[PDB]
Amino acid sequence: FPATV
Amino acid sequence: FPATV
Amino acid sequence: GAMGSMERASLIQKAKLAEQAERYEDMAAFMKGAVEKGEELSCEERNLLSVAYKNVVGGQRAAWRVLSSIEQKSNGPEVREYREKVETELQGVCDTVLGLLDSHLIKEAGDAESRVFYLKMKGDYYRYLAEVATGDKKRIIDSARSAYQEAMDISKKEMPPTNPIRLGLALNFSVFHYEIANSPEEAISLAKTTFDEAMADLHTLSEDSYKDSTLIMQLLRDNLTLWT
Amino acid sequence: GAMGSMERASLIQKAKLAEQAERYEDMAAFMKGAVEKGEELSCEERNLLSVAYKNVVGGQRAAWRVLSSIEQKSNGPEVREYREKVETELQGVCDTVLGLLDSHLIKEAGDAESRVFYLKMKGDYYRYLAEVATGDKKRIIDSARSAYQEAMDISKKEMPPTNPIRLGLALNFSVFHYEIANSPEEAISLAKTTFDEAMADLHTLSEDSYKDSTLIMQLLRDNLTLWT
Ligand SMILES: N=C(N)c1cc(-c2ccccc2)c(CNC(=O)c2ccc3cc[nH]c3c2)s1
Ligand SMILES: N=C(N)c1cc(-c2ccccc2)c(CNC(=O)c2ccc3cc[nH]c3c2)s1
Ligand SMILES: N=C(N)c1cc(-c2ccccc2)c(CNC(=O)c2ccc3cc[nH]c3c2)s1
Ligand SMILES: N=C(N)c1cc(-c2ccccc2)c(CNC(=O)c2ccc3cc[nH]c3c2)s1
Ligand SMILES: [Cl-]
Ligand SMILES: [Cl-]
Ligand SMILES: [Mg+2]
Ligand SMILES: [Mg+2]
Ligand SMILES: [Mg+2]
Ligand SMILES: [Mg+2]
Ligand SMILES: [Mg+2]
Ligand SMILES: [Mg+2]
Repeated sequence: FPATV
Repeated sequence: FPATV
Repeated sequence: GAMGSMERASLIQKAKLAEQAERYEDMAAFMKGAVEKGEELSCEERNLLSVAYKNVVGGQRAAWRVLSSIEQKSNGPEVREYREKVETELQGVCDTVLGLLDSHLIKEAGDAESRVFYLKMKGDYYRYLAEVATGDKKRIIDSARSAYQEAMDISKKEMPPTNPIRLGLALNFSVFHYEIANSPEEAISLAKTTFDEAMADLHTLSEDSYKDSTLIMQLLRDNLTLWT
Repeated sequence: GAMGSMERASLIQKAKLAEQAERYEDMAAFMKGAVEKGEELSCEERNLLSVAYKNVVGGQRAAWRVLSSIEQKSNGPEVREYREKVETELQGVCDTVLGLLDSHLIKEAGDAESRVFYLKMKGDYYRYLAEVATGDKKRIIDSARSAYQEAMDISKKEMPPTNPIRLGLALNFSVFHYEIANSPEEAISLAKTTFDEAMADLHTLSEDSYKDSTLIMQLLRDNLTLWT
């Protein structure tokens, strides 16, 4: 899954 | 800490 | 509010202790109590609120994905029922955060920095709802996009392209485009433009600011590598 | 019992799903519900019960240790209050498990394999209570020792020295001696004797049994390396 902050 | 199961 | 009797400062202090103890449910409850005191949140406090709920909902999302995958393969009622239980708890956490934003963090956030922060959060929690929604889904998705886009518009007017809240907003909005809106070209274009505009502004940054900005820029690059 | 209306088999199935989703609180609640159906537990079900509560209480213990360390260094009321909150929740989980063992897993466990399993658990949860007790503490410690020792006596009469329940009992009792009873020589002597007696019996084991036994033997060795 892609990075989120 | 030591191992326990 | 079960936290109504605790001092605001004590709630913040206990949120910081819960973080160190990796007790993210406690941390979120403490920060919910702090928000419900009715005063605006400082930058550190907004970060504490965001970290707490991100960790809680992140755990729920990871579990939901495991259960959904098992449910899909199996296609008794138990897998569906248990996936539904986790889903309902996740939706409850999202509704709680959206409730805090609507009562009354967003309306009382006058500064661009705060308003962008909370609008990003609104987009994030609608995005998490959209992950589990099944039709209703369209309205949730458009609501996430509108919150993200309003935050983007404000951030472009009021923050430099290296600002870490602006960068994280763009990172998350790009993921929204890719994984929710089925718009991978928009996702890739946003991540690339955001990365390049930040790169061109790094020369203005102190050592501390440079560390913040390049950390998020690496996440943008990581996602672009995944997507291309 | 909030699980009273769910079928026993459905509770077991959902405990297995919660494990895969790393939802250990849910897993423990499902297994508590299964125990409360009043029927004996199979080996797999005992393992599910044990894994669920071990993970729940393990998280609480890790958090308690973080908070206790902060409290010690600081020597307002907040750190103490929050450590106390976590401590009380940990004690509540231990009391719940001990309640299940006393009502009525232990009394209904006729086979040595089951009785040893539950007596080991009784020792473990008294040990966790002893970790946080402050004087009361003596009675808890002696109670842990008595449960462990009864399990040891049964295990020696009724199980081979490679049996994984016997091995894990000895591993945990050794840790009890070292970290709770302040008896490091007893801890080291038990780990060593247990390791050597198991080593001498490995030749009797199938490939599957050999894997189980050597895994725990490595934990015994790991602890001996830590302690010598
Ligand atoms: N307790 C906390 N978790 C925080 C306290 C403050 C804070 C403290 C004092 C004043 C203002 C803000 C935070 C904002 N700072 C960060 O460094 C940060 C750094 C890296 C990443 C990567 C993803 N998100 C990140 C956030 S995070
Ligand atoms: N204008 C700015 N550039 C900042 C002002 C303050 C500030 C404001 C008031 C008091 C103290 C500090 C900042 C504190 N850092 C963050 O919030 C932050 C958030 C997310 C990430 C992700 C990687 N790094 C991060 C840093 S950044
Ligand atoms: N769902 C689960 N967690 C289990 C199901 C069964 C089971 C399943 C079917 C029949 C009987 C028992 C278990 C017992 N087996 C193990 O292999 C085991 C292996 C390694 C370690 C290391 C520490 N503890 C361990 C336990 S664990
Ligand atoms: N008599 C025996 N040697 C066993 C009989 C059964 C059994 C009984 C009934 C049905 C199916 C299997 C066993 C299943 N394994 C465990 O319980 C177990 C528990 C802990 C650990 C730690 C490392 N490995 C482990 C294995 S072991
Ligand atoms: Cl359920
Ligand atoms: Cl508290
Ligand atoms: Mg006050
Ligand atoms: Mg649903
Ligand atoms: Mg205001
Ligand atoms: Mg029935
Ligand atoms: Mg106490
Ligand atoms: Mg019986």
